[PDB]
Amino acid sequence: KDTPFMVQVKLPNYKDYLLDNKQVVLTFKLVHHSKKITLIGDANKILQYKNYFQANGARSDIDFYLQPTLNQKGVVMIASNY
Amino acid sequence: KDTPFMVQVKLPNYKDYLLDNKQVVLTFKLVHHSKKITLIGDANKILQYKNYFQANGARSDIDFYLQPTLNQKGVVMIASNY
Repeated sequence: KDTPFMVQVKLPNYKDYLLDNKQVVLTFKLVHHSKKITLIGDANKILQYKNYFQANGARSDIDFYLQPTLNQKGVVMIASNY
Repeated sequence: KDTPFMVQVKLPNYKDYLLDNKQVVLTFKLVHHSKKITLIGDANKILQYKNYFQANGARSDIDFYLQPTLNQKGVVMIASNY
Protein backbone atom coordinates (compact mmCIF):
# COMPACT_ATOMS: atom_id res chain seq x y z
CA LYS A 1 0.00 0.00 0.00
CA ASP A 2 0.93 3.69 0.10
CA THR A 3 4.45 4.63 1.08
CA PRO A 4 4.44 6.14 4.61
CA PHE A 5 5.67 9.72 4.35
CA MET A 6 6.40 12.93 6.21
CA VAL A 7 6.83 16.09 4.10
CA GLN A 8 8.08 19.35 5.59
CA VAL A 9 7.74 22.48 3.42
CA LYS A 10 8.72 26.08 4.09
CA LEU A 11 5.87 28.47 3.19
CA PRO A 12 5.86 32.29 3.03
CA ASN A 13 3.46 34.81 4.49
CA TYR A 14 -0.09 33.68 3.74
CA LYS A 15 -0.57 36.77 1.53
CA ASP A 16 2.41 36.04 -0.72
CA TYR A 17 1.61 32.31 -0.75
CA LEU A 18 -1.69 32.96 -2.53
CA LEU A 19 0.30 34.74 -5.28
CA ASP A 20 2.53 31.66 -5.85
CA ASN A 21 0.24 29.45 -7.92
CA LYS A 22 2.69 26.54 -8.11
CA GLN A 23 3.10 26.53 -4.32
CA VAL A 24 -0.67 26.60 -3.76
CA VAL A 25 -1.23 23.57 -6.00
CA LEU A 26 1.62 21.72 -4.29
CA THR A 27 0.23 22.27 -0.80
CA PHE A 28 -3.20 21.01 -1.86
CA LYS A 29 -1.76 17.78 -3.28
CA LEU A 30 0.03 17.35 0.06
CA VAL A 31 -3.16 17.92 2.06
CA HIS A 32 -5.07 15.60 -0.30
CA HIS A 33 -2.77 12.70 0.64
CA SER A 34 -2.31 13.49 4.35
CA LYS A 35 -4.14 12.54 7.52
CA LYS A 36 -2.06 14.84 9.76
CA ILE A 37 -1.10 18.46 9.10
CA THR A 38 1.11 20.49 11.44
CA LEU A 39 1.54 24.25 10.96
CA ILE A 40 4.36 26.07 12.78
CA GLY A 41 4.60 29.84 12.88
CA ASP A 42 2.85 32.97 14.03
CA ALA A 43 -0.55 32.07 15.49
CA ASN A 44 -2.52 34.26 13.07
CA LYS A 45 -0.55 33.02 10.06
CA ILE A 46 -1.11 29.33 10.79
CA LEU A 47 -4.83 29.99 11.35
CA GLN A 48 -5.00 31.61 7.89
CA TYR A 49 -3.50 28.45 6.39
CA LYS A 50 -5.68 26.05 8.40
CA ASN A 51 -8.92 27.90 7.61
CA TYR A 52 -7.98 28.22 3.93
CA PHE A 53 -7.44 24.48 3.49
CA GLN A 54 -10.65 23.74 5.40
CA ALA A 55 -12.62 26.41 3.53
CA ASN A 56 -11.62 24.74 0.25
CA GLY A 57 -12.66 21.18 1.13
CA ALA A 58 -10.14 19.64 3.55
CA ARG A 59 -11.86 16.64 5.12
CA SER A 60 -12.86 16.67 8.78
CA ASP A 61 -10.72 13.54 9.22
CA ILE A 62 -7.51 15.50 8.71
CA ASP A 63 -5.95 16.39 12.05
CA PHE A 64 -4.52 19.91 12.21
CA TYR A 65 -1.93 20.70 14.86
CA LEU A 66 -1.08 24.36 15.34
CA GLN A 67 2.30 25.18 16.88
CA PRO A 68 2.29 28.96 17.37
CA THR A 69 5.68 30.60 17.58
CA LEU A 70 6.83 34.12 18.37
CA ASN A 71 8.96 36.33 16.09
CA GLN A 72 9.45 33.53 13.54
CA LYS A 73 9.43 34.41 9.84
CA GLY A 74 7.20 32.38 7.56
CA VAL A 75 5.27 29.17 8.14
CA VAL A 76 6.42 25.53 8.18
CA MET A 77 3.94 22.86 7.15
CA ILE A 78 4.44 19.18 7.99
CA ALA A 79 2.11 16.71 6.30
CA SER A 80 1.94 12.98 6.95
CA ASN A 81 -0.19 9.98 5.96
CA TYR A 82 0.25 8.39 9.39
CA LYS B 1 11.22 29.83 -6.46
CA ASP B 2 10.66 26.15 -5.80
CA THR B 3 9.21 25.46 -2.38
CA PRO B 4 11.96 24.23 -0.03
CA PHE B 5 11.02 20.72 1.02
CA MET B 6 12.24 17.75 2.98
CA VAL B 7 10.46 14.43 2.34
CA GLN B 8 11.00 11.40 4.60
CA VAL B 9 9.65 8.08 3.34
CA LYS B 10 9.82 4.56 4.77
CA LEU B 11 10.94 1.96 2.21
CA PRO B 12 10.98 -1.86 2.45
CA ASN B 13 13.94 -4.12 1.77
CA TYR B 14 15.47 -3.30 -1.61
CA LYS B 15 14.38 -6.56 -3.23
CA ASP B 16 10.71 -6.03 -2.28
CA TYR B 17 10.85 -2.35 -3.27
CA LEU B 18 11.85 -3.34 -6.80
CA LEU B 19 8.54 -5.22 -7.16
CA ASP B 20 6.42 -2.16 -6.14
CA ASN B 21 6.23 -0.16 -9.36
CA LYS B 22 4.26 2.68 -7.80
CA GLN B 23 6.89 3.03 -5.06
CA VAL B 24 9.77 2.89 -7.56
CA VAL B 25 8.18 5.66 -9.65
CA LEU B 26 7.55 7.75 -6.52
CA THR B 27 11.17 7.49 -5.34
CA PHE B 28 12.45 8.59 -8.73
CA LYS B 29 10.08 11.56 -8.77
CA LEU B 30 11.66 12.46 -5.40
CA VAL B 31 15.19 12.00 -6.79
CA HIS B 32 14.41 14.15 -9.85
CA HIS B 33 13.51 17.12 -7.61
CA SER B 34 16.21 16.73 -4.93
CA LYS B 35 19.71 18.08 -4.31
CA LYS B 36 20.36 15.93 -1.23
CA ILE B 37 19.36 12.35 -0.46
CA THR B 38 20.05 10.59 2.87
CA LEU B 39 19.55 6.83 3.30
CA ILE B 40 19.27 5.37 6.84
CA GLY B 41 19.41 1.63 7.50
CA ASP B 42 21.59 -1.45 7.16
CA ALA B 43 24.87 -0.55 5.46
CA ASN B 44 24.40 -3.09 2.64
CA LYS B 45 20.77 -2.12 1.99
CA ILE B 46 21.31 1.65 1.87
CA LEU B 47 24.20 1.05 -0.53
CA GLN B 48 21.93 -0.89 -2.91
CA TYR B 49 19.51 2.06 -2.97
CA LYS B 50 22.25 4.66 -3.40
CA ASN B 51 23.77 2.81 -6.37
CA TYR B 52 20.31 2.37 -7.92
CA PHE B 53 19.50 6.09 -7.63
CA GLN B 54 22.93 7.07 -8.92
CA ALA B 55 22.71 4.74 -11.91
CA ASN B 56 19.12 5.48 -12.95
CA GLY B 57 18.26 8.86 -11.42
CA ALA B 58 19.39 10.92 -14.43
CA ARG B 59 20.67 13.69 -12.12
CA SER B 60 24.31 14.72 -11.75
CA ASP B 61 23.89 17.32 -8.96
CA ILE B 62 22.67 15.13 -6.04
CA ASP B 63 24.70 14.64 -2.85
CA PHE B 64 24.06 11.18 -1.29
CA TYR B 65 24.51 10.64 2.48
CA LEU B 66 24.63 7.18 4.10
CA GLN B 67 23.68 6.56 7.75
CA PRO B 68 24.30 2.89 8.64
CA THR B 69 22.23 1.43 11.47
CA LEU B 70 21.41 -2.03 12.83
CA ASN B 71 17.77 -1.83 11.69
CA GLN B 72 16.96 -4.69 9.32
CA LYS B 73 13.41 -3.72 8.28
CA GLY B 74 13.73 -1.54 5.25
CA VAL B 75 15.38 1.84 4.96
CA VAL B 76 14.40 5.46 5.58
CA MET B 77 15.03 7.89 2.74
CA ILE B 78 15.17 11.67 3.23
CA ALA B 79 15.08 13.82 0.10
CA SER B 80 15.52 17.59 0.09
CA ASN B 81 16.06 20.41 -2.38
CA TYR B 82 18.34 22.31 0.01
